[PDB]
Amino acid sequence: LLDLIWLETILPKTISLAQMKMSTTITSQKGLIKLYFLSFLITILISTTLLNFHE
Amino acid sequence: AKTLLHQYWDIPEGTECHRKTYAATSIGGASGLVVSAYSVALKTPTSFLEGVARTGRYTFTAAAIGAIFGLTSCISAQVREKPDDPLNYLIGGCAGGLTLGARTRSYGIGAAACAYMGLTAALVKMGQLEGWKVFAEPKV
Amino acid sequence: MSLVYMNIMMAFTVSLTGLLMYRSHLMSSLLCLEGMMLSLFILATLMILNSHFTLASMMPIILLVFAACEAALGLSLLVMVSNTYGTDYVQNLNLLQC
Amino acid sequence: LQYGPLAYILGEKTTKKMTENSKLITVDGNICSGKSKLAKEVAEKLGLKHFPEAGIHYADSTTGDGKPLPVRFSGNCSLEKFYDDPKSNDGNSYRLQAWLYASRLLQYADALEHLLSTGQGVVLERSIYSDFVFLEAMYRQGFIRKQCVDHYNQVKKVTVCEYLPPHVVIYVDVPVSEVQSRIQKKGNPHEMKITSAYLQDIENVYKGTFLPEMSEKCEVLQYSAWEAEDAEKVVEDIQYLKYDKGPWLDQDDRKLHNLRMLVQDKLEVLNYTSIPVFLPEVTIGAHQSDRVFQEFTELPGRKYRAGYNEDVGDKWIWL
Amino acid sequence: MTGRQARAPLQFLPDEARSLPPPKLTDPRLAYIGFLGYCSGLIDNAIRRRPVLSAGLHRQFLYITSFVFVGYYLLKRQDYMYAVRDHDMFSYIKSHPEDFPEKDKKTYREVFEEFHPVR
Amino acid sequence: PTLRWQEDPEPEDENLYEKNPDSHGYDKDPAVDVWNMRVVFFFGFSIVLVLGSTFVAYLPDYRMQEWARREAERLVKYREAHGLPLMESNCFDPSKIQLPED
Amino acid sequence: MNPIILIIILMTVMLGTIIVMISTHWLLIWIGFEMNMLAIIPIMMKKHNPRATEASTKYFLTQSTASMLLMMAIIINLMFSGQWTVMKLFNPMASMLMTMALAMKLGMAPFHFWVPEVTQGIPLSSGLILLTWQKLAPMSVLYQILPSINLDLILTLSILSITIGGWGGLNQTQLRKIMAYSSIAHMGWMTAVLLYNPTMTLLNLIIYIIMTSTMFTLFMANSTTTTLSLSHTWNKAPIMTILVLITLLSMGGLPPLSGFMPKWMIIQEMTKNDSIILPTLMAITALLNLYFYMRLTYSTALTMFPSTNNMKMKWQFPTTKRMTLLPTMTVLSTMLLPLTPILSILE
Amino acid sequence: MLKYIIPTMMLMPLTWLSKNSMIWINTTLHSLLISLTSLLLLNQFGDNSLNFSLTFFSDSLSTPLLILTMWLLPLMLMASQHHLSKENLARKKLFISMLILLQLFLIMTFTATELIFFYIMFEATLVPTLIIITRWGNQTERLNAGLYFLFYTLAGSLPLLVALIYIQNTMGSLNFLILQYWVQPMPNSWSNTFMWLACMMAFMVKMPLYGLHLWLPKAHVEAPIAGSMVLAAILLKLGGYGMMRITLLLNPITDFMAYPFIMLSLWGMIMTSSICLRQTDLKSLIAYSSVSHMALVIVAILIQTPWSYMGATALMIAHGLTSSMLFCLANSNYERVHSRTMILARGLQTLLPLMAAWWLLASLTNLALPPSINLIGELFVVMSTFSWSNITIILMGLNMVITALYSLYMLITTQRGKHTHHINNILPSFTRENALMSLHMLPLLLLSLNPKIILGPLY
Amino acid sequence: KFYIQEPPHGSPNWLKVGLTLGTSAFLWIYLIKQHNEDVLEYKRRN
Amino acid sequence: ARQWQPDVEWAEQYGGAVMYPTKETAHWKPPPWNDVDPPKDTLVSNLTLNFGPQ
Repeated sequence: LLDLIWLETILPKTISLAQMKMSTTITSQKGLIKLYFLSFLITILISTTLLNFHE
Repeated sequence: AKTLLHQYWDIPEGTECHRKTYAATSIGGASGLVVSAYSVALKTPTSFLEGVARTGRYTFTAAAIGAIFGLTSCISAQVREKPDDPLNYLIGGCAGGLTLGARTRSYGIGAAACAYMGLTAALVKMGQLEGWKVFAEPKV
Repeated sequence: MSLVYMNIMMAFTVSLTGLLMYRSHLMSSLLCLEGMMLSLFILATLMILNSHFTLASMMPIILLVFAACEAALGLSLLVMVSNTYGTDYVQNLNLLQC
Repeated sequence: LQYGPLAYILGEKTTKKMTENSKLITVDGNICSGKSKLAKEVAEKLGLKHFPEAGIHYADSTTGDGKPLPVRFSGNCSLEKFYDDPKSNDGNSYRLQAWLYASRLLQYADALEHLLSTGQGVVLERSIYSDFVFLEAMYRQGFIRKQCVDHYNQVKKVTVCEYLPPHVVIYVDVPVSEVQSRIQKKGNPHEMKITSAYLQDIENVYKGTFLPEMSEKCEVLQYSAWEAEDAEKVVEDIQYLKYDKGPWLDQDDRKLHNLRMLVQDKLEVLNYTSIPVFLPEVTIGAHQSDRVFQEFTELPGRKYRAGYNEDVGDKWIWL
Repeated sequence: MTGRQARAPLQFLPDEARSLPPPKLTDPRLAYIGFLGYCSGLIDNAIRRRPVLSAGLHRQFLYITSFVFVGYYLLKRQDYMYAVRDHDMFSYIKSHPEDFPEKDKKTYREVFEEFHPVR
Repeated sequence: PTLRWQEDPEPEDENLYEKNPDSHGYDKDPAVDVWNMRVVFFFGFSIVLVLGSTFVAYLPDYRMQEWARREAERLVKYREAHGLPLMESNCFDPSKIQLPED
Repeated sequence: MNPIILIIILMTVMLGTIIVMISTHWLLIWIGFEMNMLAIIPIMMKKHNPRATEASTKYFLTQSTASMLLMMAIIINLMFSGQWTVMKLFNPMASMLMTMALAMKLGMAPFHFWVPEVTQGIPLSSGLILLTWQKLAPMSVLYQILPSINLDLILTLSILSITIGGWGGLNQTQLRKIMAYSSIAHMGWMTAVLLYNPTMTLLNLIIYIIMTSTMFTLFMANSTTTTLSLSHTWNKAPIMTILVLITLLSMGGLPPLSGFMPKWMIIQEMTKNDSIILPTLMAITALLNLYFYMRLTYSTALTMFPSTNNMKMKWQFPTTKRMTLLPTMTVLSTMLLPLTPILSILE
Repeated sequence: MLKYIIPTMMLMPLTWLSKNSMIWINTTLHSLLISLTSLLLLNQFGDNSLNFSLTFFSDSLSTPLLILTMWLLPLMLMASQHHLSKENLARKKLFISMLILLQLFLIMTFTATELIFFYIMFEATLVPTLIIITRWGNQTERLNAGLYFLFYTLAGSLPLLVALIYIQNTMGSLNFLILQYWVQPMPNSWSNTFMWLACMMAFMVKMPLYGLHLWLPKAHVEAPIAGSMVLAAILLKLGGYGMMRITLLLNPITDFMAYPFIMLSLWGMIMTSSICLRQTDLKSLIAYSSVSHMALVIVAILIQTPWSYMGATALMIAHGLTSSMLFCLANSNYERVHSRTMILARGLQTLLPLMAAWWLLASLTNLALPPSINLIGELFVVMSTFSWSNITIILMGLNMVITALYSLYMLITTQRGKHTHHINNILPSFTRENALMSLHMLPLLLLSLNPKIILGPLY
Repeated sequence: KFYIQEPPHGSPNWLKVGLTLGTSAFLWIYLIKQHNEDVLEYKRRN
Repeated sequence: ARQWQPDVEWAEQYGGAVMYPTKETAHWKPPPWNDVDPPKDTLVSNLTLNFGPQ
């Protein structure tokens, strides 16, 4: 109840499962091309008009 | 974005209540627009109506985070009335994390959201109180 | 700011978005890249002719001959893509999945 | 070494050691009938070098010292045990067959190496193509699970879709009862414990699949049993042929250079052997693999690069 | 820290590098580079199946000689760069002496501090 | 029909005794076993342990300890000879201090 | 192809990157980038599969649009204060477009979508030369144009590149995608210092190039592309195991080994400013991107996977490969801890 | 000290260019010679520590730990046979050379000039122990144990580097002498709190404290004997040594922010003594014993009395020797039966009669043998903490009762009551095990005679 | 001689090894020459 | 030899195209070994003409 199962859920498990889920969400992009260039487009627009860098 | 986060920090802490929640809903709606734009431009949700549904859901959850965060910020600042602690905004970020866990309907995941969002809100208030330069000096 | 430059840069941005978003083929994307090339050529040419920038007038002709051979390389690549298939769709490129 | 790009530029070509002696002829027939007989016959007649059948210890017989290593290292095939019990729960067919596949690929690499290296053309026997025919017939007899057949088929997809076909295939047809009579002449009781429906399936698939997949690439010359020695007739219709099909008229210098530099560096040939899918007859535990590699290093000749290894030579480690 | 008078191009060993004491025999850094060369040749013989500690003795000698040569020129450039950093520092001290005042070096008879008792 | 393996029956139980009854602890080469016993019980005990024991049994004293004893005896005899009490407090000179006032 | 033709094409890759290095003009820099593209295409598709065809297609589209965006930034720079000198720009917008174009050129995390996909379906020589020279070329330009850059762009691309190069790979088993994600992470580390002291950035570039050469040379020790092939490299040769071990652990960045030296000195000349949140974020993610290194190590260097026979057949044959320069680069790239004051060699 | 570093560089190729059945005696003999050579170290006197070079200086905190390290090496180098005799000669040379390299980085770690060099040699200590336990772990989760070990020790020890560079560029150089002279109180800001928490938390992770000690049981049940003893003794007491050196700075805020670490240390010491009272897998009992004693060490560090520091370093050296001995006892039991459990191997009073003397003596040294160094350390820590608070003696004595309890149960579970009369494969007591025990316990009793060495710099 | 009719190398040449020993002796003589010239330069100056 | 070793199913878990199969990504099939896709389709029979009475 304190050491083994609960401490191994609080420190390793949350971190490890968080990194595993962020991996399975980010690197699981299916290999299109239009998706990548639309990502380029939303990157350019969100750099210009939302959080401006020239101003 | 920049001008409305400067609007948020222009609102003192301090009690100028629920304009804080208006600014925090605006911040959350901006962040939801960001992540919703990624999630609709990297998925092809098939179709356009489902994409609008996912964007509205993401912006609604993030605006709910900002709204309830600013509400319990004002509630701490008016009830306990300690203006310059990280403890009240630790409580506030935990409130935002638990309401995110409510809107995603997960309980231990909502507790993890409480822990991490409370620690980040404590970091933001704490470093802004002491004064820690964001992103750079950029001098040497 | 010589207001022809305004809608030239605007049409540049629209050509760049045409290079970015496209749904069916790739030759249309390469053609919008050629239009973007034309936009750069025209803007630099009008500037160097305005400024009496007579010494380094090499820029538009050298810019277009180089980006011309770039487009030739792109044509050879699209011919190889269309030759290892029947078409040149954006689809049937999803192999080597990520 | 007289290879690589600099030797290809400074050297003349890879083409001026041609032709009409440098050729790939391949005698292909059944077990115990279509064998080294007519191969050595046409090797002596046509003036053209000869490789034997690809042995189990052929890798020992082609490098190192001529003395073959025991079957702890070159095995564990045990062809006599395969003729004894070809339904082993201990695993005997497919391990043997993958080893013979590597042996066929090694001797075919030796063949193409000797062909490109100055000539002068070789006769082969029991090729890689008869090897997939062997696996197909051996699966028709119900000896192997189909997944393992799929694995060998994947090895065939990788390794065979790389190289050039031979020039001609001299096919031999000998009927089932005649192979039965010749194996009674051969008289090995371990070999006499073979059955005959397996041999029947070999000849059925070996006519029905091998020959249509030639399709005049690897021009076939189909002979009877007494249509043999007859050495004059086989050199006569080898002289008849004209070499139309196959990519041998379209290489012309670059791809011959590529296969010259690809066949040498034999490890670059043999890297594609272990795929792996892990093949529960074929894999080896770590402890056994470690002790087998240590005993491999406990031979005198095969102990870290014998050209530099002491106790045999070569009197020069530069003091 | 940017060049600093690139007039005078890149110049792997400059003119004023001979206006400073060069390193000598049995300096420990070049000895480290020499042991690195010995390990380089040893591991080169360890790549291929030729035996270690043997039959690569000219490769041992060549690799050790080459690394000592390279590291000697690198040490010369290193000491040049540190010396010119020192001279630029003290010359900027000389250029603005007024911007760097001598701090009030009080003696400890008149220094008040805090105590903060731990118990 | 399948076993997924090809190795030995692994491991195998291996008693170190019953090939050298006069063996000491480690492996089956019997002469070097006595060499090892000799080197560890001479160069671990007979020359390390007792020599380090006599080294640490007496050496020049840490913290100048007997020196501090004799120094304290001399200084206490001094201060009791000159009438003033031993261990005068305020270890630094109160005339030689510069107190920041209020 | 011919070997003379490959001599000429690699000579032109050398010439293109040198022209990028050498000119004070902008046109020659753009020509160097274009010639780099034109000559690096035929090194890919050296074999004849459609994998390399689609990889070359993706590379050409991203590479081309990066070059065109760069030329746009230069012509905007001459819309403002007009000269073709490579110095400080005179527009926040032109510098914005220029850093975005160079970010598509080398690969940052908003723009990293093409890098693993192009590095998978290619032979290893093509991947090695594209990684080394395509990360060598734009850093010269960034070194030259650094005093006109808003820090938000370089900082955001650097943080995001380190964290996405960390988070990718944990699902990935193909070794080329692993090394490409490592390339993204080290380019983020190479970018995050450039506004503070660029000597560290070029030093990290030298260290990463030598490490990448050692890495792909030990992947060219035999024909391997997956981890199970590396288990077969375990059971066929013992020295390749410990060399892959030490090079992987130097990519990890551990203090008694050479790959820690670019990390720690970057942390130093970062933190002589008041940047603390940025080093602790970058260094936690530098802890993160060691796990796929460590699972490759745990797979095929210290555990003992079961192997397959015909390795018995492979035991008879010598490793008759060619190494370009393996052992020199290896032991120079691993034992280089006490030569940290060779920082100042770079001026 | 450089004359202690350079024969260790000479001891590495000894292993390589000695031949078959010749590496072993040469390595053992010559490392014992190095034990003599650094038994010659202790010149330290009076006012300062013995300080020689820009490279080196040694305190009398560093002196007994360095002597302990070089003394523990050859004992271990003999201890790690019987599980690699059947392995290869080359892999054996790799093992022994890895041990020697690990010793070299330990000595480098103990005699560091600036704390940057201490950190470099700290994670240099960290790296090869991983390779040792992973290449010869001999249980199916050596994967998980090495992974937990490296990730905890890096990611706890990671902001320490940032904080050291910050102290570098805020107060001049980082040598311990001038930092001893140029300390100044950094009062209650919040950045001071984060910096203190960074440094102290890194060494907390190294101890371990109770909050994240979970790597430590797996790292002792899934490790060979050599990496286990190096890990426990030298690495955990090295973490304590490092906290002892870095705690000289940052005095004014430790009264504000030192309370919760004391809390977690005390309550986790009690809970650790509770959890080791019941578990099987005998090898792990020593690991949780180590967690309990190092929680006591951490309490001793964070209270800041010279009594507390002297008791702390006494407990360091004593538990290092005791835990290494008891690890080798568990290894002897695991060589007898291939169990690692606790209830299987029983009896052993009949069989192996003088092995009982060593089990009794080890459980006595865990039991605070009344003139032993262990009792000296525990006693002075109880003295200083009763000065610090008049009510914390309850937890200390409850720890004492349960400590005696689990040490005695560890004794009588294995070597008391009934031989199971079905095992019938134990060999008689080797001279190797008894030799290793005479190498362990005679120095412990010699230091129990005149312990003026093992008390620290505040002697 | 113990092989299956195939010596690839191993019987040593006398061009490559002599060239390497000659160029390494060349490099030793050159570095000693350069070091003596630089010692003489530093003695000339100071 | 008394030591645990990693096994066939362990290396299967360290195999496939991806490491973590989820509810969608399991169709990401493992790549081939020669990096050679099969010669698939699309008109080996090239073309025809009919010269009629035109």
